[PDB]
Amino acid sequence: MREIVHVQGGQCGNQIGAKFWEVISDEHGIDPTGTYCGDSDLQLERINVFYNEATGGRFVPRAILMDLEPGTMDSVRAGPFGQLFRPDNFVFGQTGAGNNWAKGHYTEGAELIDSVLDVVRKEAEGCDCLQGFQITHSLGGGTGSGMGTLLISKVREEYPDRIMETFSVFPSPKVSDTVVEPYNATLSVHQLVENADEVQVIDNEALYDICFRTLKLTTPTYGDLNHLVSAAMSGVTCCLRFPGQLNSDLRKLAVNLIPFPRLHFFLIGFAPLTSRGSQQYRALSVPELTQQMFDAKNMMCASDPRHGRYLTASAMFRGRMSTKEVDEQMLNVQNKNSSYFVEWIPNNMKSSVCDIPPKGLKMSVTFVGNSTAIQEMFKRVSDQFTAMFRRKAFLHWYTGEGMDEMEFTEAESNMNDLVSEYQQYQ
Amino acid sequence: TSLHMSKLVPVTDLSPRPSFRYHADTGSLDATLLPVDAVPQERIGRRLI
Ligand SMILES: Nc1nc2c(ncn2[C@@H]2O[C@H](COP(=O)(O)OP(=O)(O)O)[C@@H](O)[C@H]2O)c(=O)[nH]1
Repeated sequence: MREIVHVQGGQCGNQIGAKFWEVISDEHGIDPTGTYCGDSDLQLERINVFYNEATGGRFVPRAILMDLEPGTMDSVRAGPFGQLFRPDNFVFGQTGAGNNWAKGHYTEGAELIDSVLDVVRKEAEGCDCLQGFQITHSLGGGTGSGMGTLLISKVREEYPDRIMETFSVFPSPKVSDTVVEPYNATLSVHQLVENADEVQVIDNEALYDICFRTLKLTTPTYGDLNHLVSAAMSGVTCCLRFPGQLNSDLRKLAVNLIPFPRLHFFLIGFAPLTSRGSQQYRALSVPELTQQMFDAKNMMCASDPRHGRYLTASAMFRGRMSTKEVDEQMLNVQNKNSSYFVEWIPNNMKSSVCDIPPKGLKMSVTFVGNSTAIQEMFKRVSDQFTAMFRRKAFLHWYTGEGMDEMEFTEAESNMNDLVSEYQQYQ
Repeated sequence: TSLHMSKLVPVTDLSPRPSFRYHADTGSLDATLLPVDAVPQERIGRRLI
C-alpha cells in the first residue's frame, strides 16, 4: 500500500543511499543482484513500502539519486549493493556546485530539476498511493544543500499534504571542511524551516563522538558514520513494514513531536552501540537501553540536552519485549529527570513497538526528541555567519548569479527568531 | 536454345553483375525485443581506487 519515496542529494546523499539500502536489504534478505533469500513471511508482506516489483521477481529501490557531478555516482554503482538501484533514477550533472550554495540552488539547480522531478513524478504517481517523502542530504555542501532544498520546495508545492521527512547533516564546528561553511547552512535553513514537516539533525562531530567514546573504534571511516545513521533512520520507520503491539508510522511521529508547526527539529539516536569489549558483558534489557540512550554520548547532534529542556520526546522500541518496562522506564525518566522536561506538557514522550528487532540484536530502540537544545546549535552557526557576512567575505561568489543583499538579510532574520522562539519554551 | 526442353524457363544458369562492392549492411543494435543489444562498453569515470 503506502510507499516511502527516498530522495538522496549531494555526495553525502548518494553515499547514505548506498548504506541505508544495504541495511534495508539486510532486514529484507535482498540479494545484491536483486532477488530475495531468507524464507520468512514478514519481510515481503510489506515490501512495497520501499521496493517495487519489477516483473522479473527482483525488487528495485524507490530511491532518487541526485548530484551535480558524476564521480560520486560511479563510486556507489561500483560498490556492493550498487546494482540494486535503477540506472534511470540516477541523474547526472556535469558542471557541479563547488561548495557554493547560490550556484547549487539557482542556475545549476534549474537545468537538472526539470528532469529529476520528472523522475520523482514518474515513480510516485506510478504507485497507487503515497505515505510521504524522505530526503537525505547535507546542508554544508553545494549540490545537496543548494538544489536538494529546491526539490523539497517544489514537491511540497505540488504535493502539500504528504509528509516531509528529511535527514540533514549539518556543519561541524570543530572540524571545518567546506571553508565557506555557515553560508551554506544559513541559506538552506531559512527555507527548510517553513517548508518541511520533520527535520532530523545529524552532525559529523557527534558521530565521531559516538565512534570514539561508546563504540571504541580506532579508525572510524565515513563508512562507519554512514552505517550509524542507517541504524537510526531504519528504526524510525520500522513499523511501516513490520507489525507490532503499539504501531507508529512517520505521521504518528509528526503529530506528537510538534507542538507548533514552525518548530520541528529533533535529536536522533540509536541504541545499543558498544564494542566487542563490552558486547558480551552487558544485559540487553529495557532499562539498559534507555539509560544508555538518555545522555549526551549517544545523540547524533553536538548539543547537550542537559543545557536545555526536552519539549517532546518519542522512544520507539524494537523486538520481543514486555510492555510494562516500556512505560515504566519512560515514566521513570520523568520522575528522576523532572527538570529536563517541560512543565506545560504532561507525559512528554510517545511509545511504539516494532515486533521485529534489527539483524543480530534481540532488542533495540530509536529516539526522536524535540528539545530546545537545537537552539544552541543555531547560535553556534550564526556567530560564524555574521562574523564573515559583516566583512563582506566570499560574497562575490554569492551575488554574481542571481541573489541580492535582501535575501541574505532575510536568512538570519528567519533563523534568529527561530532562536528567540526556542527561548520562550525554555 | 537458352530455354528449357519442355516449358519456358531459362536453362543456361544466369550471369550476375553487382553494382558496388556491397558492404555496410548496417547491422542494427536493437533486437526484436529492443533492449540495446549490449556489448561490453567503456566507463568514462575516475580511477576506481
Ligand atoms: N555524514 C556524512 N557526512 C559526510 C560524508 N561525506 C562527506 N560528508 C560531509 O560533507 C561535507 C562535504 O560536502 P559535499 O557533499 O562534498 O558537497 P556537495 O557534494 O556539493 O553536496 C564535508 O564537510 C563532510 O564533513 C558522509 O559519508 N557522511
